[PDB]
Amino acid sequence: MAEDEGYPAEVIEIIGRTGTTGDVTQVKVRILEGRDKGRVIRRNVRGPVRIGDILILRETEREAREIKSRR
Amino acid sequence: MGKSLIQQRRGKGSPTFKSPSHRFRGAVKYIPLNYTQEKTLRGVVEEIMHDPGRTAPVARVKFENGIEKLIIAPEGLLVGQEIYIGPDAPIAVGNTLPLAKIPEGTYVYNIEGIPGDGGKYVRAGGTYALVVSREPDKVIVQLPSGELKAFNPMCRATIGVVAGGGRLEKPLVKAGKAYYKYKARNKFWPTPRGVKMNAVNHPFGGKEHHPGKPTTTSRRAPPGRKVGHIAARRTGRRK
Amino acid sequence: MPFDRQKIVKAVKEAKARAKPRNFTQSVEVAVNLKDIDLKRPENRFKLEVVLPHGRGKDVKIAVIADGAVAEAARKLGLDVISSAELEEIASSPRQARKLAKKYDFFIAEAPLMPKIGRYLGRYLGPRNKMPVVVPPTLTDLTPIVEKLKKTVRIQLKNNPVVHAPVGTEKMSDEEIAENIEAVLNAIIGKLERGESQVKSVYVKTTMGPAVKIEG
Amino acid sequence: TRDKWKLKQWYIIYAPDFFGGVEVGLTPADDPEKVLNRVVEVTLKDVTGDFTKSHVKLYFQVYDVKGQNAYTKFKGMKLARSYIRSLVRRKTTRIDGIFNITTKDGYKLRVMAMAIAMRRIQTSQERAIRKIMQEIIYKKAEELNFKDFVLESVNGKIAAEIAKEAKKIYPLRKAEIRKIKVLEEPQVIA
Amino acid sequence: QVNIKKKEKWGIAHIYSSFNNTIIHITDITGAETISRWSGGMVVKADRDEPSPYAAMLAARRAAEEALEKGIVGVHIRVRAPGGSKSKTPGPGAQAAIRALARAGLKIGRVEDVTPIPHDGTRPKGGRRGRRV
RNA sequence: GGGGCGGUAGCUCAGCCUGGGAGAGCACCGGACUGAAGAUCCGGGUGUCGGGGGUUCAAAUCCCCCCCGCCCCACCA
RNA sequence: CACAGGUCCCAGCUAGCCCGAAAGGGUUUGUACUGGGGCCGACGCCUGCCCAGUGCCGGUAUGUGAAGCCCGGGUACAAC
RNA sequence: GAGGCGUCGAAGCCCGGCCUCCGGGUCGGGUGGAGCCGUCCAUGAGACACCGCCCACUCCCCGCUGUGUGGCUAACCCCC
Repeated sequence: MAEDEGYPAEVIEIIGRTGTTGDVTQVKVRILEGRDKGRVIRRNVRGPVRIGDILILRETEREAREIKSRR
Repeated sequence: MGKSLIQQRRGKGSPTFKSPSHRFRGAVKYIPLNYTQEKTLRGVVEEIMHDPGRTAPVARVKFENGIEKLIIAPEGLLVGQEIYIGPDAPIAVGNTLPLAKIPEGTYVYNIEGIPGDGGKYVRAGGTYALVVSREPDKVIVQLPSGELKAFNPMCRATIGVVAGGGRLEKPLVKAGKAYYKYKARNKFWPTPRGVKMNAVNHPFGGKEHHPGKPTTTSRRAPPGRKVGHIAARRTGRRK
Repeated sequence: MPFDRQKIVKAVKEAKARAKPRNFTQSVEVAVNLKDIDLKRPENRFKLEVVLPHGRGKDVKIAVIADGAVAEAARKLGLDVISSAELEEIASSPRQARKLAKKYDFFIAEAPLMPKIGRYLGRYLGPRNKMPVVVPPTLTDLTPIVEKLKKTVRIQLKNNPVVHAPVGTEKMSDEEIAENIEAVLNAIIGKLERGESQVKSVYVKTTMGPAVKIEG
Repeated sequence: TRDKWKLKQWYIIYAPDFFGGVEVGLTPADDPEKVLNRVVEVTLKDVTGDFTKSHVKLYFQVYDVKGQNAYTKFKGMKLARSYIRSLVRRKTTRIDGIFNITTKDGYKLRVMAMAIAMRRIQTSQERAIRKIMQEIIYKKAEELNFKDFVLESVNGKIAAEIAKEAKKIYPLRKAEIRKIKVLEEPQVIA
Repeated sequence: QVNIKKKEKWGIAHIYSSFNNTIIHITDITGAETISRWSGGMVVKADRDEPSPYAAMLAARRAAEEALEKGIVGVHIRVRAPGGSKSKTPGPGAQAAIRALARAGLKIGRVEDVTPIPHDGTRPKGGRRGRRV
C-alpha cells in the first residue's frame, strides 16, 4: 500500500479499563514519528498490551477519554 | 332574474336611505386660511351639545377672529375652557397643534390627513390615536384599529381623547330603544336575513332555512352578488 | 493587417494580392459564412469536391488500385498501378519504423475493393479523406483519375454556420487564382438553401497579404 | 456567489476617536458598499496592559467608508460570561449601577458598572453607593470631552475613582465596568 | 484589492455545538461576509452520526481549506450552543473543533464563551413532574 | 392540432442545456452490530439506461418518426 | 317574520360597499365605541371533529398564457 | 499547409499579475544569449510548425433599444 501517514507511538502508561464489554483498555501514549514528536494522547487500545509496546495510530487527532477509578 | 338587492337601493340616495341633514349638527373645521404658522387664534367653549348622527358629544367654539365653528369635544372639557389653535397653543388637553409640536407617546385625536382639511381622522366617541414615533420626515400615528399610517408632520391634531366613551359598554336593550336610535342616525332597519327570502329577493337562500351557494364571496364579484363575508381571508375560530 | 481593411468589398481578382514581408509563401484562403444551415439533419451539409480550373499549384499524391481493363486505363495515364495486397501491410503492422501513414493525400479504388478500404485503412486514416469515400466522388478509376491529376479541392461544411474551401497556395498568377476563387464560389451558392442573406460574408485572405472582404 | 475572487472587495479598518487610526481589523465584503454600518470586534492592542488583559472585547462600527477606507467610531463595550461568572461570589452581594449620561458635547452614553461587595452586612449603604456612582459620573461628563470620557470609562480610571469614594461609604472589592452602550449620537445641535 | 499593510487576515468562527448536529461556520472579522458553512450532516449518511467528534472535525476541516484560500490564517473561536430553548453547555463539537483547527494548520486565537445565557426566566417545555423520561 | 414536461434497474427517480463501458436510495438475498428485536452500516446484481431508425469511436439527454400519461391553449363540416 | 344578545367578514376616508350613459351621486354635517355586509336569533349550559370536495383568501420559481412590440421567414409592399 | 520561428533577438534559470479541470496554459520584470519544433508514429480524427474563419463560457469601453427601482416637478388629479 501507500502509507497514509503512520504515526508510531509507544505506550507510556496503562491507566485502567473502559467498556462495559471491557474490551478497550485505555492507555496513555507518547509519539515518535517524523511530524509531531512527543505529543501525549490517551487512546483506546484493544487486546493484550503491555507497557512500552508500539502502536500505529491511524489518526493523530483523537484522545477520547473517561476516567475513574480505584479507591 | 331577481330584483336589485337591499344594498343596491342604498346607493341611489333615495330617501329611506338618506341621512337626515336638518336634525344633524356641525362638522369639524379647523380653518387654514389664518394658517398654523403666524397663529392668531384662541377661542372659548360657547356651549356643549350632543350631535345625533355622530353618536358622540360635540362642542361649539367661539373664535376670537369672529367665526363660530364646532370642534369634536375632548374629555374633561368645561364650558368656558379656552382652546387654542396654532403651534404656539399650550401643550395641554383640548389644545390643537401640529403633530411635530406634539410630544411622542402622548394620546391625540382629530388628526388631519392633508394639512388644512379640518379633521378627517379620529372623530368617534372615546377612541384615540397614539403617537408612537416622530421624525421630521414623516410622523407615524397608530390608529384605533391597531394599524400604523404615516401622515405629514404639518397635520393638525388635538391633545387628549374624545368624550362619550363607554358607548357600546351599555347595551341597546330592546327593539324599541334601538328603533329610536336608528331614527336619530340612519340605518335601514328592521333588517332581516336572506335565508328564508325567496330566490328573486336575494342570491342565496330559498323558501326554507338553508343557504344556496357559499356565503364567501370574490373580490372581483359582481355588484348585486357581493353579499356575505366579503373577500374573506379566513372565517371561523378554529384551525 | 496594416495593408488593407477587412470589411471593404473587392472583386474576385482584386482581393488576391501580395504584400508578405515573410519567409513563408502565401497560402490562400476562402472562408464563407452561410446563413440558415443546421445539423437538424447532419446529411443536408454541402460535401463535394470541385475541380479547380487551374489547380492548387501543389502536386497530388494519387495511389490507384485497379484490376481488369480499368488497370489498363490507369497505366496509360502514367500511374504506377499498385496492388490491393498493400492494404494488409498498412493495417496489420502498428509499428514505428517505416509505416505508411500520414504520407499521402488520396486513394482511388474500383467499387469491389471498397470493403477492403473500409476495414483496413479506416483505423489509421479515418475520414481525413486519404481513403475514397462514397459521399464525395473518389471511387471509380475512369473520371476521378482525370479530375484528381487536375487538382481537385476538398470541401465539407462544419454545421453552424460556416463552410471553407481555400483554393491552394501561391505559385500561380493572381488572375489564375481569381478563376479558382470564382469556380469554388459558384459551387457554394449553388448548394441552395432558403432564406435572405444566404451568403452572409465572403472573404479572401492569405498569410500576410490583404485580408479583405469580397462581394459574394 | 460564484466569484473569481474578483467581486470581493477589501477595505481596511482605521478606528480612531479613542486613539489614532488603529490598523487592526480587515474587511472583505461582496459588492461595494455593503459594509457601511457593520460592526468589528477588536480587543485593542494600543495599551498591552489592561485593554488587552481585562477589557477583552470592544465593539466598533464603521460609520463611513471613503475611497474603500473604513472610518470607525466607538459603538460599544460588553464583557464575556467568563469575567462575570468569575468575580461573583456568595454570602455577599453583586451590585449593578446604571446611569444615563449627558456629556457637554451633546452625546449620551449609558454605563453599566459592576461592583462586588465586601462580605458581610447588606444594608442601605448599597443604594447609597449606587447613588454616589451616578452622581460622580454626571459631573465628570459635564466637565470632560466625550472622546476623553469614553477613554477613561473603558480604562481602570473610572473603576479606581468609584472605588475610593465608595470604600469610604462601605468597603467594596473588584469594581469593573460591565458594559457601555452609546445611548444617543447626534450632536448638541442637529 | 486595495493595499493591505499587515498581510495576515483574521476570521471570526462561530461554532454552534448541539446535541443533534454540529455546525462550524466561519465569517470574516466584521462577520458580514460568510466564506464557509459546513455542518456534520453533510459528511455522513445518518442522523445518529450527525453530531459526534468525527463529524465535527471533518465539518471544520472542509471549511478550513476555504479559509486558507482567502488568506485567512488566524481564527478566533466563539463557542455557543442553544441556551434559551435548550440547556447551554456545549456538545461534542467544542472539544472536536479546537483539534480540527490545530491539525489543519490554522492558528487559534481567543476561545470564548459567547453562549446565550438569559438574565431572565422563561417557561420551556415540560411540567407537572417536569419532563418525564 | 400547437406548445411544454415526465416516462430508466422490481420500485421511485438522478444525470436536459451540463456528452463516454456509466447512476442513487428503497424493496429483495448475504455479512457486521446488540442478552434480545429494531434501526444503522458493509457486499450482490437486476436498464448503453421508453421503441425504432441517424450523426458520434463511444450519446439517456443531440437528430428524423414516435407510444403513453400529464398540463395550458386552439378546434370539431 | 322582526327582536334584544352572540359571531364571522371588509375598509385608513384620495377607503371599502353601493347608485349613475355621463357628469356625477348615496353613506357623510359619517371616520374603526364608525359604517357597510352576512349568519344566528332573549337568558342558562354549550358549541366536538374534518381543508378530501366546493367556495374564499394569499402567493407563485416552473410550465402555460392574448393582443402589442421584436426578431426570423414571406411578400418589389401587404396578407401570411 | 511539414516547415515556420529564431540581432524581424531563442532556450533555460528568478519572481511579479492570471484564469482554471490547483489538468496545466497564458502572461508583464529581468538574468541571458543562439536555439527550438514535427516529418517520425502512436491516436476513431494531428499538431502547443504556421495561416484563416468559427462553434464554448465568459467579460468589457462605445452606438441603439426595451424593461425594473428610486429622486424631481412642468402635465394631470384630491384640499384650502
